[PDB]
Amino acid sequence: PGVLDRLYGHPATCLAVFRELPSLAKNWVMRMLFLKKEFSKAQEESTGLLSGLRIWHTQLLNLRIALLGGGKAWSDDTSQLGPDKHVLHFMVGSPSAAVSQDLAQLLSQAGLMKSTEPGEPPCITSAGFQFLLLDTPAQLWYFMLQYLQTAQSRGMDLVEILSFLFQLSFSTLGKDYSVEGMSDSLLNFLQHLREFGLVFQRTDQIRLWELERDRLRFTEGVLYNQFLSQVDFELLLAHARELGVLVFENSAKRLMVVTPAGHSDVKRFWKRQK
Amino acid sequence: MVNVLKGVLIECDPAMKQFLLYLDESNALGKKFIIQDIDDTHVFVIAELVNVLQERVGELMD
Amino acid sequence: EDELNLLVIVVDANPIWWGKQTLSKCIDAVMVLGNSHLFMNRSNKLAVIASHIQESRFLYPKYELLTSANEVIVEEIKDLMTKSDIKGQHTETLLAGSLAKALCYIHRMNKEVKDNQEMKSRILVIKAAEDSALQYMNFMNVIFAAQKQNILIDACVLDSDSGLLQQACDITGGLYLKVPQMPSLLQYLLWVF
Repeated sequence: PGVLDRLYGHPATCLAVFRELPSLAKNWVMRMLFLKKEFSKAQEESTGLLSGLRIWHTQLLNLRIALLGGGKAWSDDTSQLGPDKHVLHFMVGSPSAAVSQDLAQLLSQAGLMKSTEPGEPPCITSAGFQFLLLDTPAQLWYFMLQYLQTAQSRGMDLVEILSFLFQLSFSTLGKDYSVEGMSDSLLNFLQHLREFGLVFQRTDQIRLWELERDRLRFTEGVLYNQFLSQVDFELLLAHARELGVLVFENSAKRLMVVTPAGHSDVKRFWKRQK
Repeated sequence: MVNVLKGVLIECDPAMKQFLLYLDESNALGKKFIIQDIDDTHVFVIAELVNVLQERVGELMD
Repeated sequence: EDELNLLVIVVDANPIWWGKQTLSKCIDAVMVLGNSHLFMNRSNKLAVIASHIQESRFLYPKYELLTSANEVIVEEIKDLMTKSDIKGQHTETLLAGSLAKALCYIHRMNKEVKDNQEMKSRILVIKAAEDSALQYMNFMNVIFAAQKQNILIDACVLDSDSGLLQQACDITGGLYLKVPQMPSLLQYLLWVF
């Protein structure tokens, strides 16, 4: 038995050491998971703690029954911890952790209903700026939150959950963009929403890659420069386009050169100062 | 030497097609407006608005 | 689920567990594994036996029973902990005795089942200990009985070298795994067999 604390301790040490900057923790946290855990964990640094927090509920899947209840007891502590903590990485961690607690079915629907965390997932879900990576964990959280409710008879949360409706504008966007990944996430939300509350609610192709190539054909949108007063001002203005990488052409015997539209302004500024 | 600037579009066509555009420029109705000048054999200073037409016409033409 | 399945788990009690440092965790993991096994099918049953240094003893004898199983196991093991046969006071364990008990139970369950249809059974040994020459005849007797019965004997060696058990799996057509990383015990039980 004595061995147990020592062995697992070493991995606790490793996670502690490279805790701060990246995402080292995930693999190590899993190992740590198996071997008042939550109470003790709380003191430790947040990141990684959350990682351990995330995976442990997952890992549960007799004594097991005891474990779940024990976890249920300090679901609040993690919840208090989850908020307050609230990068994309962190954000991913907070919802992933929340999602995980949700599938466990330990979380109290009430309490969850009125909490900042639920607002935060739809907030990121609404904003166009969020990246695909944040999106998938946000989406998963929502799905899991709804999954958690297997009733809705008594679940205030399945009200706030309605916040999915807000998402449609976001789905319109996303659709406008060719962001398939985002759209798929939306559909999962919808499908899951319906699922919970459904009861309550009422060769040949060779010419096709050629036809694609017919839609691409070149020219560039461009400023030409002429009637340059002496050769030094062509060569300065030319070298200062070439380092900007927006020379389309040059001919020093013409004293004439061409810049594409995106560096017209850096040239207009250099022409004014020097 | 920053004497003069002219927004234009620079076409970097091949030594085969370029003369075709020139031909497009002349012997055409409502045209001859198209090419500002031939900077190189490969490149021409042309159009702007005309570019859509030049490309399309080339497409339609053999 | 059509076929009734009895999985007998023999747990080697030897104080080698001290080297393990822990028994408590081992039990928790085994319990999780059992619960899963029982949950998979209605027809699954489990029997648990302890092979201790001095003798073999029955810890327990369906999934509905699991709560009962958990209590019975925790209590039974604690009783076992006694000082005699302490540490490597006795290197070996009475596997032969445990296997004999297991085959008796399987036989009895089988007869009842015989009234009905066929039963499938397999024996799993969690082995901490070492084998000994004196042990050879007794252990082999049980092993061969199992092979004839066509009852596979799987073994998970957390530590130590029980060659006889390795041989037992080969003859029996069972599976033998020497576990690197004993803490991964749960994975081995689920995954390995």
